[PDB]
Amino acid sequence: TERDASNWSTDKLKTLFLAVQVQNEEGKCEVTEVSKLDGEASINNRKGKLIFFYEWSVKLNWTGTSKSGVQYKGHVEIPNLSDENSVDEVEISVSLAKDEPDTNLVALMKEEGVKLLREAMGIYISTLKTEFTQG
Repeated sequence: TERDASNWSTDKLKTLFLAVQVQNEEGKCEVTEVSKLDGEASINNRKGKLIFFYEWSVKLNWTGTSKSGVQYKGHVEIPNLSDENSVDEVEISVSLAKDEPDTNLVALMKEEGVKLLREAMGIYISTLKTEFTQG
């Protein structure tokens, strides 16, 4: 039973989450605050037996402006989903534009925002495992 570097993740995932970038006012995005994956993450033996099964949920929020001239702050929350799979293909609770006239934007955020989270897998998998098994 090996532990996963959880502290390494929050630090990056949270920041990376506060790193949500914006594009055109037509399809822009801006982070407003990130909680962090709260729960228990764990990896199996390392040195070639290293696998990533985590059980935690993260809660964050964002803000995006639409060419329409409206700002909207949606919700993004992924429950106890394990990164044993693609973070992006994971189950995320997205709630943006549904209340505002961005609609088209939330879609892009689907390929950019939840995608950015794809990057979260980039560090979680790389930073944690590369460090734990030390390569």
